[PDB]
Amino acid sequence: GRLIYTAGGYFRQSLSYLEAYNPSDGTWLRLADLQVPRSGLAGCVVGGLLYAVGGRNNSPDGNTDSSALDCYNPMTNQWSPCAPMSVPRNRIGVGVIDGHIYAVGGSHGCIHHNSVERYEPERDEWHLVAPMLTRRIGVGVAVLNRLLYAVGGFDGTNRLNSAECYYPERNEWRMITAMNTIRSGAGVCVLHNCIYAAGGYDGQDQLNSVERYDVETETWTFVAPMKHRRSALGITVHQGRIYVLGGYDGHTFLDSVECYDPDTDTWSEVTRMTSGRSGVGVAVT
Amino acid sequence: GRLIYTAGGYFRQSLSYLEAYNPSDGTWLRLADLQVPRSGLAGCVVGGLLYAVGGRNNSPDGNTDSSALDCYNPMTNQWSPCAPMSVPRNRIGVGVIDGHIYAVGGSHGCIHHNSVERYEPERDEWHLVAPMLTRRIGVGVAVLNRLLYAVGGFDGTNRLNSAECYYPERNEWRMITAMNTIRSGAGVCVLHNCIYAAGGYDGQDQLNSVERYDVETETWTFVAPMKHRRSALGITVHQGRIYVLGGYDGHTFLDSVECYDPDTDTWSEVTRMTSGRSGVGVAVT
Amino acid sequence: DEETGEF
Ligand SMILES: [Cl-]
Ligand SMILES: [Cl-]
Ligand code: NA
Ligand code: NA
Repeated sequence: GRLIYTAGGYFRQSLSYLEAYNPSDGTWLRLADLQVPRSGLAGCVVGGLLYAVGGRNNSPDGNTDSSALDCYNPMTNQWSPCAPMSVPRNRIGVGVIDGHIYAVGGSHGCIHHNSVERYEPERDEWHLVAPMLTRRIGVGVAVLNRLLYAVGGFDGTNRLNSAECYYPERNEWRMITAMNTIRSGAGVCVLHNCIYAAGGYDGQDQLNSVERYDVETETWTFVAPMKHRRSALGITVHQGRIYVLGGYDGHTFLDSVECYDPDTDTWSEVTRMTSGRSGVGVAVT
Repeated sequence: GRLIYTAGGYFRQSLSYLEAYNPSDGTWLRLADLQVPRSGLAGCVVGGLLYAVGGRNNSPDGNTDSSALDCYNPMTNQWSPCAPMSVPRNRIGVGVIDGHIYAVGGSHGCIHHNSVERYEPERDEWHLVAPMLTRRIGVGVAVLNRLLYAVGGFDGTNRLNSAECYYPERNEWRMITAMNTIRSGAGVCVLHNCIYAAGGYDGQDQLNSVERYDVETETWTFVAPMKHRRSALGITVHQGRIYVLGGYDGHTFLDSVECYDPDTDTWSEVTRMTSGRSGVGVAVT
Repeated sequence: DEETGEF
């Protein structure tokens, strides 16, 4: 019986919440708070532990982007600090390959990283890999065919529709067909053999459009849009459907949770979150 | 009858408001919104039009610095854009001489500008002039004796108390006497024949001290402090009084307007703004 | 954020 975790986020202030939705029984769990509040972090599950990577702490005491790597054991309900990254990364993107955590891009102050680094949970160590072709913050990361895909983002001057692809054996990045829309802070995930990009911000409006990538076709076709425009939404896949959680619609911080069914190319509202928020980290156990 | 315009500002995000206060009859008018919201923009009035200069658009999902010059016509209640400056300038300071707008310093990403440039409204054109000796953002600017004074600010590393001064005919800068207090984010104006520096931030706390400079003597000397500590405030001069509007006091964003009568060297709370905020642009027509 | 309070 598996769970969708949601960590941190933002509403008026960076948030501490760790809550967990049960897609079967439809219930929400209140688990141990994070120790530092954070928006724009990303989450992943490797080894039955949950990891919360980077982000930012907007408190009324000040700003500070995080290089933290925080690690939640769900049998003990306890967060413990693991080794921090080389560099704070707000609006970070994360993807796991072979139980190794790739921290892609993100921002530190004024700096917009193209640095990438890979955490080894075994040794509790972070090391850099080949930095990507484009500075990217607000990047969506998906893993498909043992390859790491960095979709869209913001480079410090423009928002992006370019995507690029990391080859871990080879340690190099090559560019791929760009998206139809430019999206910073979209939700990017893998479903079937497709890289999906839902939502985001193009320096202007929020987005409700959704496109998927097809490595055979090498094109980015559009699919059904979401009910709600969401930037800085949290995304994950569970039992053959995409789940998007909260975000900013330009006006309010959504508590809505939508579920995309690829069989019928439709979205539907499943349960809402307890409080609206944006910039959450999301993983499935 | 002359009005005190306030444009833009920031509370939770950068804002689009243009509101005017009538100091004689005590009423607030809500005028046409700015097309693009900004905070840390600068305001001035030249030949009947009101101009909004520079700033940054801090949205929950992204910041972008403005290079824009925006032009409000009180008789049409219409904004419309004018030729933009050579670079974006957040936490800009601005002063007018002979009907030409001088844009001094401010930030653009990691750049803390020392460049300054001069807009000729007859030609809708900007040209650069000699840069300051110091990178300054959150600068205060005032015109006195057909010279441009640039007071305090932040140079990317140190908050300043230094002040320098520009000679339009000669096109050169000169440092002048430094202030008693370090002041980044102060309000700066001239009233009678002195330059006042009100509030700001010194590296530890927001201030309420007001010190004033005197070309005769060539010294800064304090006067009555404000009731409320404030930094990133708006400032202008009307009849024979200083008016400070708004700001961040370390805890909340002020709606307080304070008026300074120098005949009596006392400040009083005149009106409050329709909602608290920081980083407005302010001008009088 | 300490001179302007922004995030
Ligand atoms: Cl620049
Ligand atoms: Cl700022
Ligand atoms: Na300011
Ligand atoms: Na500052």
